[PDB]
Amino acid sequence: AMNRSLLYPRATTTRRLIGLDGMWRFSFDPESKGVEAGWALDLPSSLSMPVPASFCDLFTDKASREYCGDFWYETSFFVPAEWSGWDIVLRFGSVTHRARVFVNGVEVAQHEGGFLPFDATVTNIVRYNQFNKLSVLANNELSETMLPAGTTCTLADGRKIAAPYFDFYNYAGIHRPVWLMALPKERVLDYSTRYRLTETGAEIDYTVSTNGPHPVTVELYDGTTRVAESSGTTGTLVVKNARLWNVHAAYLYDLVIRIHEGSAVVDEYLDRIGIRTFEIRHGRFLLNGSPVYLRGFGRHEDADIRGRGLDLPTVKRDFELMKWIGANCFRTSHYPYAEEIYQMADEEGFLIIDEVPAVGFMQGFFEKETTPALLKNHKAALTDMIDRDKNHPSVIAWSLLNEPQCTSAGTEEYFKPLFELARRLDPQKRPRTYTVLMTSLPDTSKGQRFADFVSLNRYYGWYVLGGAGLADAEAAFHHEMDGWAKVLHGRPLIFTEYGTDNLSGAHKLPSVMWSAEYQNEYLEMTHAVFDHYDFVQGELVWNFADFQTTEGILRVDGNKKGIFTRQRQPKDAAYLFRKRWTTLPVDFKKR
Amino acid sequence: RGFGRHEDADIRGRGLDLPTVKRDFELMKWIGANCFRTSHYPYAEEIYQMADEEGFLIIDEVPAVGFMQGFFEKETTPALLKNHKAALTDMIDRDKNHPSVIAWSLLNEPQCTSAGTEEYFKPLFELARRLDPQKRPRTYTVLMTSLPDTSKGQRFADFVSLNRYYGWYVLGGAGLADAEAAFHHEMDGWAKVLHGRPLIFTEYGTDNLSGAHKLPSVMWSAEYQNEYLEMTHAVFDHYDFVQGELVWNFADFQTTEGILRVDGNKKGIFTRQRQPKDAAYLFRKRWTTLPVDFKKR
Amino acid sequence: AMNRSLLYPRATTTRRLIGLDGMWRFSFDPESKGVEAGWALDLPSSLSMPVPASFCDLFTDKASREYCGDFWYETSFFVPAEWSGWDIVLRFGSVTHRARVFVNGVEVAQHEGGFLPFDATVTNIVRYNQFNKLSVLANNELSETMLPAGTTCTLADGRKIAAPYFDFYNYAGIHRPVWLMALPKERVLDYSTRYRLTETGAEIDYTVSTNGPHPVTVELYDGTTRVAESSGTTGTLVVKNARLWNVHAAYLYDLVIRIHEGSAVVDEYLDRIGIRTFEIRHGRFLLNGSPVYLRGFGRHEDADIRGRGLDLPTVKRDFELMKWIGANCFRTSHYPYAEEIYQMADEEGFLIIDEVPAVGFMQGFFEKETTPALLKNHKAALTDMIDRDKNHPSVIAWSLLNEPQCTSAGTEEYFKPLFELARRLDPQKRPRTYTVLMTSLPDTSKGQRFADFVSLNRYYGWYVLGGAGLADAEAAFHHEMDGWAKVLHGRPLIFTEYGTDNLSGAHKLPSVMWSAEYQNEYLEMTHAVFDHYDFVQGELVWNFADFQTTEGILRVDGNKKGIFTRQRQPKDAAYLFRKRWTTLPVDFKKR
Ligand SMILES: [Mg+2]
Ligand SMILES: [Mg+2]
Ligand SMILES: [Mg+2]
Ligand SMILES: [Mg+2]
Repeated sequence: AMNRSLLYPRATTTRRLIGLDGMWRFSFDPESKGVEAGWALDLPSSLSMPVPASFCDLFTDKASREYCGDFWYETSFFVPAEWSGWDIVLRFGSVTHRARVFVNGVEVAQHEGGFLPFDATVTNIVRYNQFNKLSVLANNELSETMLPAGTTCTLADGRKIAAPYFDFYNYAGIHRPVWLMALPKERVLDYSTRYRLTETGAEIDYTVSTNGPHPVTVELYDGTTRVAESSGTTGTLVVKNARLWNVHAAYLYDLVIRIHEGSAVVDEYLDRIGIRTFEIRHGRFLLNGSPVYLRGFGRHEDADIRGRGLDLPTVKRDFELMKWIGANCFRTSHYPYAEEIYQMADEEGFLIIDEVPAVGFMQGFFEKETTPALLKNHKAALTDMIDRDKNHPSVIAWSLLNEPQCTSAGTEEYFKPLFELARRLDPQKRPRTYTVLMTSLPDTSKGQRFADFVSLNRYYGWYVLGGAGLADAEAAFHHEMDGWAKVLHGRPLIFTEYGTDNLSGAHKLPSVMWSAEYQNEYLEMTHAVFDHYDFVQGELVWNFADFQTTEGILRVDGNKKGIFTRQRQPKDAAYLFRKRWTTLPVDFKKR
Repeated sequence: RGFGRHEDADIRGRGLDLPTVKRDFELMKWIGANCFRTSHYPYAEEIYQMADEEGFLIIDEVPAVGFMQGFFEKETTPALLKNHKAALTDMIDRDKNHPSVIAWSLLNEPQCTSAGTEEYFKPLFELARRLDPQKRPRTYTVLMTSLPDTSKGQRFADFVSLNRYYGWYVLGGAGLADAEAAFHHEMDGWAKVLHGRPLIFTEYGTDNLSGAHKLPSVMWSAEYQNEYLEMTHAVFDHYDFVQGELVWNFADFQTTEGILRVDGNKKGIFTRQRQPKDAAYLFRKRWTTLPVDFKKR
Repeated sequence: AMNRSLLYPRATTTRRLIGLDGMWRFSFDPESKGVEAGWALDLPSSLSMPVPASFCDLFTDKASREYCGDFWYETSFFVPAEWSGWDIVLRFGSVTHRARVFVNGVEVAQHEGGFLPFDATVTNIVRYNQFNKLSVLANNELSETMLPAGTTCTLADGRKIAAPYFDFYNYAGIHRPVWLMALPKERVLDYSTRYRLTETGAEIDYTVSTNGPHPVTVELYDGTTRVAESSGTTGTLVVKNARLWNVHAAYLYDLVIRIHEGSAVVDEYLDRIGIRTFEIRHGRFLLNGSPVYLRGFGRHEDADIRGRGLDLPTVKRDFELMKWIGANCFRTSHYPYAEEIYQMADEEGFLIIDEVPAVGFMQGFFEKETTPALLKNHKAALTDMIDRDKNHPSVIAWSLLNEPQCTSAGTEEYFKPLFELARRLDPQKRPRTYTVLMTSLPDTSKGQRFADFVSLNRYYGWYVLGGAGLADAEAAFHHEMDGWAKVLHGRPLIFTEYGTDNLSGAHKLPSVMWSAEYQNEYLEMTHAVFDHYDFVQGELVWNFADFQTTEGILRVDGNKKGIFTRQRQPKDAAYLFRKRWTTLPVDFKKR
């Protein structure tokens, strides 16, 4: 509340850190009776459930996989006697979609939104040198006032079912690491950085926010050598001969933030930062003053068995694959990802477009009576995403919506405060975008004028004019691009989705839609369109890997537009992209 | 019990291939089928000759498919009817002496709610009666949008043939029990309009790829297909007037390109290379267990 | 050393516990220069590596996947000031295959064997309220004196390659959770339990081993109710109306072991135990005095991406699948598994045959000059496995070797002390077995007479007499079984391997080897043989899931005898087993 902080939890001189991941207890609550019946004190019946994971794909029955409603997680944690006098705080990386947290039966936090972190202060609720009960009442129902948007339906037997307005499966559960922290009562809550390159090195302007009056120092280490230091909650770190963070050539420095009372250290926060500038100038993405042509993926937090659960082996493999294929960029479609993925991007020198879960916004959608409530949740998600992610060198842009009905009346009243908030929140003033639906054209989109660069999701040759008529698709595509050329007025345009479903091993000569041949033919046509226009400055293909969707006749066990399989092996299209992306120079498409 | 078929195989399109024909009959004997429909066109004579020798029942179908203002109000309808009459005449003249041929299907999924349906159907069903010395029963297959109370064509049929996809095209997915209740709802309507006539199913099924397994099921998996078939057959088995099940389709076959078609149609009980999918074992156990005179009336 | 303890690490009244899993640093050391060059103080170059995982399948290049030799893991851990006076101990669930551990550059532990835990005491090496460097020098080379056995070879360019004598891939790395512990200097090191059923309940005879003189109490809780208590390092817990642990009907009690100095608690250990008896009598496996026909799997610690890394979501899914299919039993082929898998078996009521990595033992193998060294490592592994696992209610038997060349001269001299050790180590005197190679026949096996029950790995109809001649395989199989009937003398026999490689979706009518049809035909024939003989008391099929092997023309991307795919979905054979295993009564095969 007053001590809100989205800093990644750290063990430091002054902070203790204990992970609570593991096997928890779990119970569905179909009659929504748990609070009144006393389930926060003990679950009457339960089953074992690993945390972090989505719960859905662990079961063998469909009613549990598709369960929609209230469900409970429960575990126990020990608070050492020697933590007395510290603040005792629980961190949830995320709980999907909303959560009420109880410790020893007393409610200590509430959170809305399934993809961003929140804390629960339990200093005066825990018993010291004893075990404590942690109960989480979570809910995964969908509505038109949340991110992501959808509805729920009732089946014949009375079970609730989720009905998303979005393509991906409604995975819920506790997807990210949970932490038990001991923190000084006076502590760092936040910090910000801005970067500037100079003739002899670089400068970092910083702020630090603490919840108290005691002085702050900030130091920057390159290994064991201190390269900069500064007193005060605001200041500048001067880094002579700064080693800059670059695409596929990351360099990170160690940041030490301390609060002092006299000669004692009252709090210490530790992080790693990269020295880099990023901005649009002259219709180009400039990284450290040099243009970068973006190439990479829309992704998902999705894998076999675990749903959206964080899995560091999968994360490592995914980066090894993105390095192998020559990607330099990905978008966090369609929700902020676990912090650990950005940390790895920070180390591997990957560029991230950070996206809030504003997907499914499709009378027009923005005329609904419920729009003010939706906007409130959208602003909160945006605020939390930018506060959590603003110091990652990898994060270079914000995507504020995915495929909204931006031809709807009321679009401008909705977009204007959102894009203003994104400008205000970001000390680095990184470019803002949103991805454009196929039904929003250059001349009808009410939202495109707000974007600092335009992001298109286009499927000319799949959803539109697919099949034997690939050349009709190409001409329709060129037709629309001529429109975008007229409305862009210098702005870069990138593609954030395109591709075709194709199964590993489906070969046909000549091609049919769903075959490897068709995908390769579609990609070659699509890239020829891209390459025709000087303003196209990035291609992010849909999707890095096959991922799970709701059931439907259009979805052959989920979405099959992966460049890799869900098991993280290449499909034939991975070799097309590898040759292209490693052949295109980093500054492809002079403007 | 049996199949809607196609004259379709790898490489040759609809070309006649006696080895494929022999294999297909060996498969239909193995699975316990006794019947198939020549969807959606008369087949090569050699297939009827083999049915004659293997003791299979054939519903013989003219290529009156794609008839979907209403379709039967078009100015071009008189010309269409002329070609339809000629095809019907030639089909019945060619096939009338096959012992295997026991029924005529005059249209596949026409828009039989269209105005002008009766003016179109009446002379066709009369011609089929006149042409056949054996006066074998006449049918046509009913589109999913033609309901017991709205179909203008069903009253002409000697037995009703339904193409139904409750749980695939309509109410598919986690909601399989909603599909079952909607299906029972429509069947209660058919019970009211049939007036003693047999009803058979001439299409039903789900696309599923060989080897796609998932627990619990998703549409396109072997599990889903088996779950859908068990639900569907429980509906069939509930009604004394359901006197036949011909599933779609004997084998995976080629369609035009589209996002809905994973290299053609994948509702085959066998692959296009003529090997069983998991559903072939469900049908084999069922069809060889049901007595020949199942469903006393 | 003197404080050796294989107890699972626990947070208690007196013990602190901090997990160290996460992203570590990692470096190959192909020239084996790291110790002399100072890598324990810092790795000169490194890459990020998730722990726990095998390292091999994260990379995109084969030289790294197949790397054989020395490799380094490195991380940092913080020791709080307020841990001063506690013992500071690192626990490694496992390091594969051997490890040298350094803290702040000083060597603090050495361990041989890749599948069992070890500790490193670092009390006097760490800096307090500071960060500390943890470096692990690991090695994955194979030899004929280790478990599992193999050799290494040198390729043309000089790279070492592993050449296993075993089928499974030589996954190495840090496969299991790593822990930082604060423990009282006087503490529980071990405890043992034996169970006895009475007319009014049950009795548990216990021992407790501490490294000091202060008194011990032991308590047993059912929820918040204490149901038994006892003073002394030996004693009996009397549990009136004991709720017994049963197959698919587990019941666990909470065990509290405390050391006291006066009225202060100096140490507390916490565990969960199940009250059950298990023994062979009258040629039957008796669980709580009732016979159980064993059905289930040989398994592997194997999954996509992570190699043998522990993954609790995969573990949960695997148990959900084993419950769905009707299994009641599995063998930990071919090495002890992560403790967490036994803990889940304890909760789901599954029976485990616990197996030491004595695989690849195939002049005869037991005439080699190196046999005394091999036996030494085998005894150590056996000792550690039984000490680690003896208190799991799920663990009901010990498998001492997998497919040794037990026709070799010297077999008896090797087997006799091993089976004697297994008897001595186990307070519960659970039955001992080993799995019999296909070339070891009833009349030629020198080892079978040592087994309390015989375990056969048989492939009649796959490796031997496969194809159109399935009926020749059946008669050869009956022929050998008539031999086993003559040598068993009342002992149960179980099958611990059988099956055929078959790809998901490979259908052929009529069957060919590798098709679903063939697998079903082979299983039906095989089970008809099983069902013919009253002494066959268990079937554990090979294998639960497709798993990775070394490359070869016989291995279509690993081993394809899985009843489930590697992604944990059923193949057609899963439905055959589900119908059979849920139809057979629990006490099938009266004797
Ligand atoms: Mg999506
Ligand atoms: Mg400082
Ligand atoms: Mg093996
Ligand atoms: Mg006690």
